[PDB]
Amino acid sequence: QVQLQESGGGLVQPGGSLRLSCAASGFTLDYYAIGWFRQAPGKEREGVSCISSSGGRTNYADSVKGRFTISRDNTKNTVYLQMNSLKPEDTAVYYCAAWEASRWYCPLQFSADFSSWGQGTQVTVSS
Amino acid sequence: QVQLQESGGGLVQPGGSLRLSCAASGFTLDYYAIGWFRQAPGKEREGVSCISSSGGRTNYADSVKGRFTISRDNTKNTVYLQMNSLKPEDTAVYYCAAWEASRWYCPLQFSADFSSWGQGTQVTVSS
Amino acid sequence: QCVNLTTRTQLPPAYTNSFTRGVYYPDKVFRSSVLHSTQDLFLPFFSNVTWFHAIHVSGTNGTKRFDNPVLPFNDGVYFASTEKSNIIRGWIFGTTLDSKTQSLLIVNNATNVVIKVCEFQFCNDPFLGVYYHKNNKSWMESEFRVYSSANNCTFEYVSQPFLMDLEGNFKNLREFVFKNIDGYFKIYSKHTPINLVRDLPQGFSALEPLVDLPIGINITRFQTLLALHRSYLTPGDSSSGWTAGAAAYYVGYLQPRTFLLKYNENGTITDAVDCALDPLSETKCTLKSFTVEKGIYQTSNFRVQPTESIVRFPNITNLCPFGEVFNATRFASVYAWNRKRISNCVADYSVLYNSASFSTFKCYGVSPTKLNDLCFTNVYADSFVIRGDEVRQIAPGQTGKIADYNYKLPDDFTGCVIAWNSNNLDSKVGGNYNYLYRLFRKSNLKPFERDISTEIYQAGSTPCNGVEGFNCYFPLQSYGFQPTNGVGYQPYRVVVLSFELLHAPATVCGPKKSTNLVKNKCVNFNFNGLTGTGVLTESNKKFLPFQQFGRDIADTTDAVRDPQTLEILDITPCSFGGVSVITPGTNTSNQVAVLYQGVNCTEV
Amino acid sequence: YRVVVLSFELLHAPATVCGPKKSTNLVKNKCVNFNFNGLTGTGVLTESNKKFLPFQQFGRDIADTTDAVRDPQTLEILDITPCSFGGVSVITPGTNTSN
Ligand SMILES: *[C@@H]1O[C@H](CO)[C@@H](O)[C@H](O)[C@H]1NC(C)=O
Ligand SMILES: *[C@@H]1O[C@H](CO)[C@@H](O)[C@H](O)[C@H]1NC(C)=O
Ligand SMILES: *[C@@H]1O[C@H](CO)[C@@H](O)[C@H](O)[C@H]1NC(C)=O
Repeated sequence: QVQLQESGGGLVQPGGSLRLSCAASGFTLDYYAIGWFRQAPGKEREGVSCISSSGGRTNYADSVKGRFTISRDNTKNTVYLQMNSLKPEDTAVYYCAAWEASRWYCPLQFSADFSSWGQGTQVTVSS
Repeated sequence: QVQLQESGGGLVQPGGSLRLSCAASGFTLDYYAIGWFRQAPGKEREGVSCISSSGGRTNYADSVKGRFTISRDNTKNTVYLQMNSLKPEDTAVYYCAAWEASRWYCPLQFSADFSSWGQGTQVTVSS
Repeated sequence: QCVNLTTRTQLPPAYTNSFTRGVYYPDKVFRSSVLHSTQDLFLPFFSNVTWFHAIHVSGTNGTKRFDNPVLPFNDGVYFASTEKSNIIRGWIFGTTLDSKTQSLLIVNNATNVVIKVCEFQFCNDPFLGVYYHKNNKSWMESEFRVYSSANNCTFEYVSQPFLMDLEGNFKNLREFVFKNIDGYFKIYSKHTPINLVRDLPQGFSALEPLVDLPIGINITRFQTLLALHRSYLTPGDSSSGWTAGAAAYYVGYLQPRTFLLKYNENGTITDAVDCALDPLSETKCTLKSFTVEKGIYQTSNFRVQPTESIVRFPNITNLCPFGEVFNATRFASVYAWNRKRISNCVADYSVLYNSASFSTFKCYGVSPTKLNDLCFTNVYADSFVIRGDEVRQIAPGQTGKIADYNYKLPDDFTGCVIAWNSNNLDSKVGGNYNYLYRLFRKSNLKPFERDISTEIYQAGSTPCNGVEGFNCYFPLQSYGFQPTNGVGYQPYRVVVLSFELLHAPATVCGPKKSTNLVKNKCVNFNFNGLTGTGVLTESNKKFLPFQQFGRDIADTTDAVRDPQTLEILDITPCSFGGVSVITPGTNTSNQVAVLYQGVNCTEV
Repeated sequence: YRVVVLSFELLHAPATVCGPKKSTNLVKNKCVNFNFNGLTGTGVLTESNKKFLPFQQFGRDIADTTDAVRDPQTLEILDITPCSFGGVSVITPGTNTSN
C-alpha cells in the first residue's frame, strides 16, 4: 500500500517560482531520505536534489544550486521543494524517490538504490 | 459477551490483494473451528472456506481454490483470510463464523451449525 | 476593543509567606463539635506565595505599568486581594486564551457580575477602562477592553457582585479559592476587614462557598483583570493611577493535602491542622485530636525507595555468520536459491539497521525496532541480485513474474525483506549473465517451494521432448547486468529473513543490554532474568561452579553470581521501618523528636 | 401557527433543568420513605431546632449516618430518626408446667 504522489506541477514562465510536494500514503517517511529527480525530453534522469531522513544533510546538483530549496515535514509526512527563477532548461517530467543511503557517511551526494518512486508530474517553463 | 469481529474489508482492484481478520473477544477461539462465508447481492450464504480448531484441516470453495489462503493464530485468538488474484465476482459481504465439528470425521468440508456469527465486512472488487 | 500597552519586561518574581489561610468548607454538610479529616485540594500552611503590585513604578523615570502576567492554573488557585479602591475587576481562564480554544470570563462592574464561556479573541493586555462621572462619582463606568470578539457562547450567568464596592486605610482582604473538577468550576469566597497588615494577616478565617458552575472546559492558564483609572493615551507623570498600585494581590497554588478541621458547636471551622507540615502535626492527625499527651506514638512508615536501575546478563563470544551472508563473495542464482540456517547464535539486528546501507526495510509480522528484544527458534536467510523493478514483488500478497512463478511468499510471513543494490560488485562492462531467471512454468508454486528443473516448456501443442524449437523455450534467460543500466535494470542485492516463532526452545536471541555495576546503594537489579530491589554487597560465600543462586531457610533469594565478573554478591532488602514521634503534652511545648525503628542512621 | 421546539440535552453532564413535579405536602411524626433532592431513606421526620448554614443541605452524625435535612420549601431543619426496630423475647416457664 506504499504510494507516492506528486502535487504542484504545471506550466510557468522563465524566471518564475513554484512549489512542488511529494506526499505519500501507506508508510512513514521520517526514516527515509528523499531525493528529487528529473527526466528531460531526450535526456536521462538526473539527480535534482536530495535530503536526508532527518533533513540535516542536503544535496543540490551544480546546475540547480541557488534556485532550488529542498525541505521536508516529518510530522505531516511530506517533502517539499521551492524553485525560483526558472529556466527553459528545467521543463521535464519530475519524480520523488524515497530510500535509504547505501554507504558509510551522513551526506547524500552520491546516488544509490531508489526504493520507492511515484508516478511523477510535468513541470514546464516556456515563454 | 461473546463477540466475533471482522476487519479489513474495503475496495480493491481485480488482480490485487486484500486481508481479512476475524477476532474473538469474551471466549477462546482456539477451541472452535472457524469458516469465512459470504453473501453477494442477490445470492445465498455460500461456504467460502473453513479451518479446524487446531488448523490441521482446511476446506476451500472451488470458486476460491488456488487464490485464497485461510489460517489462524490460536495464541492471538484470531483467524485470517488472505485474498489474491481478485475477480469482480469477489464483491460481497463477508462474515466469519465459529462452530464445533457436529459430525464424525476430522474434515470440515460439510456445512453445519454455525453457533456464533460476526457482523460482517464489505469486500468490493471492481475496476 | 483592545488597546496595546507597553512590555511587561519580565519583572522578577517576589515571594512572601501565607500563615494559615485558604481554609474553605470542603463539603456542604453540617458538623457540630467534632473533628473531621479531609483529603482534597488546598493551600499549604506556611506556604510560600507570589505577590504582585496592581501598578508598579519600576522605571527610573517613574513609568506606571501593570503587573498582569498570565499565570499557570494547576489543580485550583488561591487568590488573595488586599485592596482599597476597586481596581481588580475579573479573571480569564482557559488553555490558549485565543480563538482556538474555549475560554471563560468573570467580570465585576458596579451593578452585577457577568460570567461567560465562549471563543474569545484575547489581546495581550486585557483591561477595563474605568472612569467616574462628572457629577455623581458614586459609581463608575467600565468600558471593556478584554477581548476582540466572541463566538460559540456556551454559558451565561449574572448575579450579585463577587467584589463589594470600596469607595484612608480601610484596605480589605478578599480571599477566593477557585477549583476545577469534573467539569465543575467552583468558587469559594470570603471577605474580611484588615488593618495595618501589608501581607496576609496571621490567624484563621473560614472561607464560605459562593457558587458552582457547569462550564466543563479544560483550563490550564489564567490572567488577572485590572482597571485603568488613568488614560493610556496620556500617561500622567504621577498620581494618575492609584497610589502607584499599593493595592496588591497574592497568588498561592493548591495541592492535594490532608487537613484535620475542627467543627465547633456552631458548625464554623475555628481551627485546622495540616498533616504533612511537621511531625507534631503528623502526630496530631494520626491521633485525631488537637492535644496529645506525654508519651510515644507511631505515625507513618519509611521505605527508602531505590534511586536507579542495573541489569547484567552474559554475552556469548560467537555472534552469527551474518557477515558470511551479507558480506559474502558469490551468491546463488534465482532458480536455485540458497537457504541458510541460523541457530545457537546471538543475532545482531541493530547492525543491519544502523548500517544505513540497505534501501528497503520492510519487516512483516515483527516491528523493525524490536528484533533485538524478542528472539526466535530458527532463522533462514536468502539474498539475491534481482532486478530493481522486481524488488517490490518480494512481500507476501503480491503478483508478478518472480512473485508468481519463481518463489511464493505466504501471507502469514513473519520476517523481513531488506534490499539495496549490487552495481559496483555484481555488474560488469560485458554484462553479467550468470544469473538465470524463469519466465515460463507449467503452474504456480507453493510457499517455500524450490524447483531447479531445466525442462523445456511446451508453449504449443506438440511436445518439446527436451529439445527447443517452435513453441519450445529454455526455462532460464540471463540478465544483462551492466554498470550503465538504469535504476530498474540495475542489480539489486535483496535479503529475505524468515524467522520461526514456535512453542519450542529458542536458539537464536538478540543482543542484551548490560549496564555498569553499583554497590552499597539501593537499586533495582535484573540478574539473568531475576528482577528485584536490594543493595548488593560483597559476599564471602563460596558457590560450587555449577550453582548460580542462593536461598535462605525461608525461600528468599540472598546470594547471586555475577555472570560477567565471577565474584559472588549478596543482597540485602532496602532498609525500611516505622517512624515514631516522642512529644510531651501540647499544653507544655510544641517541639518534638523523631525516632526511626530498626534502621541505620545513614539512609535518613 | 406558533411552534416551539424544546430539545433536551441528556448526557453525563450536570442537570440544571428539573421538574419540581408535585410538592408533596409534609407528613411528619410517622416514619416514611423519604426522597429529599435525591437522598433516599426510611425514617421518622421531626421538627428540629438546629441551624444549618444556608449552603448546607445535610447533617451528619459522628458516624456516616445522616440525621438532619433542610426543607427546600421552608427551612426549619427537620431531623431523621430510624423508627424503633428491636427484638421480641418470650418469657415462659417449663412447658411441662404451663403453656
Ligand atoms: C520561600 O522562599 C524561600 C527563599 O526565598 C525558600 O527557602 C522556601 O523554600 C520558599 N517556600 C517554599 C514553600 O518552597
Ligand atoms: C455560636 O453561634 C452564635 C450565633 O448563633 C455565634 O455568634 C457564636 O459566637 C457561636 N459561639 C462560639 C463560641 O463561637
Ligand atoms: C550501621 O549501624 C552500626 C551500629 O550498629 C554502625 O556502627 C555503622 O557505622 C552503621 N553504618 C551505616 C552505614 O550507617
